Amino acid sequence: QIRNMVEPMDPRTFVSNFNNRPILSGLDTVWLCCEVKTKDPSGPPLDAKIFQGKVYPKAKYHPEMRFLRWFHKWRQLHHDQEYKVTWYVSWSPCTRCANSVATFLAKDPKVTLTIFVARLYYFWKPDYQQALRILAEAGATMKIMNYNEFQDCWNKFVDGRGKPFKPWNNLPKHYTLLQATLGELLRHLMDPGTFTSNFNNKPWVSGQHETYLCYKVERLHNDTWVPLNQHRGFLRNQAPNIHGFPKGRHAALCFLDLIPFWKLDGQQYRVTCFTSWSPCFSCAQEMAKFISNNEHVSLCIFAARIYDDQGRYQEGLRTLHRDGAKIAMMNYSEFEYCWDTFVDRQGRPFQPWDGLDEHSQALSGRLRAILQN
RNA sequence: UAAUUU
Ligand SMILES: [Zn+2]
Ligand SMILES: [Zn+2]
Repeated sequence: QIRNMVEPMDPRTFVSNFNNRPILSGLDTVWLCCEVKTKDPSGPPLDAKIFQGKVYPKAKYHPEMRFLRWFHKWRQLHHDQEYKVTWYVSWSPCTRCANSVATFLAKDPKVTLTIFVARLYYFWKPDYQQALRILAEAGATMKIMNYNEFQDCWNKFVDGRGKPFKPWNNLPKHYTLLQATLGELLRHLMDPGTFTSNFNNKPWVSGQHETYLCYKVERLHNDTWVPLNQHRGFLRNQAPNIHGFPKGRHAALCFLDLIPFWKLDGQQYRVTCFTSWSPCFSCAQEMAKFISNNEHVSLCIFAARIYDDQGRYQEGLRTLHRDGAKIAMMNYSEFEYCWDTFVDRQGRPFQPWDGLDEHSQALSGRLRAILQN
């Protein structure tokens, strides 16, 4: 049993080190809770361990490297078989550890590794982004710890004395910022079937209401809009969950959450989102507030379909337009751009669905009628 | 809280 395999850490140690506030000073130690399991999950781990290591000065003593050494010796002492390793790490790997683990995984196909990270270390630095991409390309599955992973870590590796895990304030908001940033820096691409299903602009027949949203940023330079390749990606709405957002968080609000997190300077920026549903009234109100907030940012909203929220959505779109947002229905060129840019297309060109242009024209006429009232 | 990497 795990509590017999690990010496559980102090609750104060866990809460202070795994707090997922993305920008957090003072934490000079990395913590790593790991389980080693067989191909079959659904058991106690073969073994479990807690490693720690000071961030500075010697990366050779970071817990990732302590794990590699311990796991080498451990595998010597147990009958060989394929292993599934899981880490909960308080900080994501530094460039040296990311490269060492990537080398280890690439040279050993019998081992697969999943890394849940509480916070992203130096996510804004190109070297760290590149090293995490190298780790991903070696096979490591990298994810941000959410409530379930924090709770699992609490249950397995913390001396909670039977008390349940108590989430700190803003755990879900921090989670969404970090997950979007991880998607950006790993350059996650949308699944092609997911894109085609959600961005088809014929009248919607599915019972699902979900919103997918692709985003990019441009900077004004010498009177020309130039690309800002850093902040490009996609996201979706957060369905309601009492451990996350109890009333949900719509895709447009998650998008708005991202913009201050980018820490844009005073230059002129044009932020564009391609959203499968036009925003509901609440989303449009919040976007209008943001526009009134950040004059150095111009919003361009392209929508695949018009979402009738059974309420004030027309007034919402009119308010958004009145406040300076560019709102347009997506036409062929916008769909093709999103296919080429955000989708895991694997060389395949954009294949438009039936009636794309006709549905675009109908929806464009509807949008024009809404905005002219 | 943009957070000491030899
Ligand atoms: Zn390291
Ligand atoms: Zn909405």
